[PDB]
Amino acid sequence: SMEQVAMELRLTELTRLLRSVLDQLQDKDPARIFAQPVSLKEVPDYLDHIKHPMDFATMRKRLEAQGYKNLHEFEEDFDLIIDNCMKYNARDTVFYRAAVRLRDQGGVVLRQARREVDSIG
Repeated sequence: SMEQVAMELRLTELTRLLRSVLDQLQDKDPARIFAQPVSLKEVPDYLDHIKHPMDFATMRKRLEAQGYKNLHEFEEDFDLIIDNCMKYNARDTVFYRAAVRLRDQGGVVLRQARREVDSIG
């Protein structure tokens, strides 16, 4: 149907906007602490602690399958990255501190992304 195609074009356009959001968020992690999933070879107990692991590569795979239907879904995944790190790691670690910084810096990017998604429909 033409309606199905128009909906598909909206999803494609959201995907393009989310890709730019994702790149901007990931620049706020220059140490690449959150680039890849936590290794279960190197942290074998990780899943006893963290029930829903997340990282920027896993988000990028979802994104390219047009797997985010809306900004809310994308933000949920970004929040997992931060929230998981702040539970597993103590306050006085480079990991926790990197999460705090990513959160604070990402807020700015997410604030405007929300206005753009609302604005462009």
